[PDB]
Amino acid sequence: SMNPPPPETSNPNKPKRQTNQLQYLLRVVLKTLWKHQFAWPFQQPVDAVKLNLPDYYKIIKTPMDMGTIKKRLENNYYWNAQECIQDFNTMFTNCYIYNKPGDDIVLMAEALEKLFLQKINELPTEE
Ligand SMILES: O=C1CN(C(=O)c2cncc(-c3ccccc3)c2)c2ccccc2N1
Ligand code: NA
Repeated sequence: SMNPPPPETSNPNKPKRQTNQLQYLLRVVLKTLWKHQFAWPFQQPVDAVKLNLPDYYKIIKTPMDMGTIKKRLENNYYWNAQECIQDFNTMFTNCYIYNKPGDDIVLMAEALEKLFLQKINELPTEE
């Protein structure tokens, strides 16, 4: 069994910026989700070998996880906040697509997503 290479977290080719919104995404949004009791399954790429999920990467072709997002934010990978918001949403969507409603992992994603929406609602206007 084999995992795919993880999503990139640096690309010197890719233009990048710091914005007030990106700083909020790290200091408030990622911080908040990372420390939550339900964060752990989402803190690194899904390890389909260890978890014995050989179909995971046959189903999920756009993987994303908070370990990747954390590294992207700490490296200033992004140009804008919407790229990073999209990453979070990809992560949640992957969980909902792969798993059944009401599975514990889905409950975990839902709790994290509730907090994500709460924080995103007060994203600052750009400086
Ligand atoms: O989307 C996924 C990927 N996944 C995990 O990432 C994962 C990794 N660590 C822990 C959990 C987890 C935590 C509590 C309850 C059930 C699963 C899940 C997982 C593992 C096993 C069975 C189903 C899934 N579904
Ligand atoms: Na599903």
